[PDB]
Amino acid sequence: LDQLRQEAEQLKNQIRDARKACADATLSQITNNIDPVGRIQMRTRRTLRGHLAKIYAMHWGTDSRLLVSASQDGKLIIWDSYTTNKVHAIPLRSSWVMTCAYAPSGNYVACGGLDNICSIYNLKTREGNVRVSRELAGHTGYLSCCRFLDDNQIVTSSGDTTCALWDIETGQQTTTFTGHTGDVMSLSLAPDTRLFVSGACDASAKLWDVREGMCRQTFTGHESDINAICFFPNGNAFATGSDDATCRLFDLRADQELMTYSHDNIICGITSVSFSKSGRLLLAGYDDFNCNVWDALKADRAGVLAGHDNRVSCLGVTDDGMAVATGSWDSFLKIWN
Amino acid sequence: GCTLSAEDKAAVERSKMIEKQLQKDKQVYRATHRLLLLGADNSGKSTIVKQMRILFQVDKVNFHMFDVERRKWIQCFNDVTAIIFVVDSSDYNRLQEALNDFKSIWNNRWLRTISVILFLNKQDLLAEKVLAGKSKIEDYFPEFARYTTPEDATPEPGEDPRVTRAKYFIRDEFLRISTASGDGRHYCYPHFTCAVDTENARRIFNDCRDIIQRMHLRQYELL
Amino acid sequence: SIAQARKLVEQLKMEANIDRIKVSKAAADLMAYCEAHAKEDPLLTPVPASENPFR
Repeated sequence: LDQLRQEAEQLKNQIRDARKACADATLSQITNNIDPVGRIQMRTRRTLRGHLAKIYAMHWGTDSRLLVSASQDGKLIIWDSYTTNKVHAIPLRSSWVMTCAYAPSGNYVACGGLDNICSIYNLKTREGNVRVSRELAGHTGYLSCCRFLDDNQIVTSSGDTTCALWDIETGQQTTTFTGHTGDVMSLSLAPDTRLFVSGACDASAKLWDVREGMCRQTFTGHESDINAICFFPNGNAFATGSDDATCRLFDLRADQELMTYSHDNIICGITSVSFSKSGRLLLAGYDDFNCNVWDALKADRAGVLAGHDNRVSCLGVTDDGMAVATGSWDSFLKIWN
Repeated sequence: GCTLSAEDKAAVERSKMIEKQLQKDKQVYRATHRLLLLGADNSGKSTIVKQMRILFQVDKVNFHMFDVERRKWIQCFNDVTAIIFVVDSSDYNRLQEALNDFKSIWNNRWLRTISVILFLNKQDLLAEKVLAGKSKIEDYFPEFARYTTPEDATPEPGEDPRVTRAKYFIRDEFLRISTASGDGRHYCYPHFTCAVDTENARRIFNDCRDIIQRMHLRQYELL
Repeated sequence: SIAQARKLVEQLKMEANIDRIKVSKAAADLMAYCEAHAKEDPLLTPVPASENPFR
């Protein structure tokens, strides 16, 4: 065990020195030639209102017209931002849902939370009434985040420090991802649906692979729990948001952080992180009851989204990229643009 | 209605129907007291949940409990009406750990507003212990000998003065936490609890109503 | 937990065995992606009022 500790320490030292050798300069030091993005002016075009409690998580649909919102009242409403009209008001047996996800085909919606179960409600039914297609279960902790690779697979974070790749048709963990020393707060799937990142309460983020079931790379640096995580649009890099009031951009290829979005004025934990269509910006909702629109390549407050009185719990850019949406604990979900 | 929007008219009908059910569920939601049971493993929340399983709800006002491992989720919700912290005062050594847990619960800034409906549970077994000679609080909490039974702390007729001494020692060791942090935004109401007691439920309801009144007294600044 | 610790250690070995790259090329690729889809991105520059369906 002691020899294991020594070899682990020295091996981590080789990893750090390899990264240092690869770390010639910071992103800002290299891209200072780039002109500033400008003033990103956004306003509440529409406000989806009608929930009864805190809106924990949202997931924009592939259509970019229909968006799920999970709410502590025990609801999953599918809203139509193009018409403001609700389409389904899926009730919940468990009031505590901290993850909701929309399938890329648009046929199913996943919800999960303290119930320790990932319930896959069915949207398109012959009768027209939503019912549980499959109650994936087997974890011993709350499912913090879950996303769909396709219409038949789902990667779910959980509170047992283990991510899972559930199969909808059968219901068993085809592959299990362990190694975090704390609750896995968030995860995101790459656009190619082959790699995916996950950030946990262990102050650590990983690049878990769905094929070989191994942590391909381990990225660290945050000084608190990583509540949010995303990808660059190309899928080659990603950004994390911590309770440390910092968003850090880590690149898969470079195996180290590229830029740290943080500032003295901004002191509050990030709750959700997302990019824009082209990846120039970085949209991060914070605990200051607001959202900050940074520039990804410069770490500057390009803009501020204000209008939520409570914390911005969930954030999401449309799949095509038309507009961004913020759902708060105010029991309302605004559609910024 | 005019019904002139085709597929959009169907969408309008669906949205109106969904809004109707949203209001219908708002009727229930705005009247339900939501409560959480931070009972320790040895505390004895099993007795309370068994009593609730017997029959929760009082009169026409609804109640909804949750029960429950590190708590990254306790701070996520602040809409809980109150906390129900069962404590097994029968076990003296585990009692100190329960007291520390109550410190953590009461000093959590996220739940700063939230009051706690504390239960000293399984106190009859505490009486059975203390009437015997084995149970000695002087070993675990030595300050028991330094304690005096308060005439203000009204006892129950036909009770051993040493039983009352011990029981009141447990409760005011817990209430040192509440009185020390006299924030006013949240008050602790202790209640002696025992197994096979159908009365426990009503206490909660009583206590629950009390907190609500104080909240109103806070909104209208009367208190 | 000696066996599990050694499994963790070999996982660290697997993480170390990867072939890394220099930051400069990664930043160049990020920069190229940012300006490659600048026109397509409708949040950097607000789209025409009629073009935006959220009006």
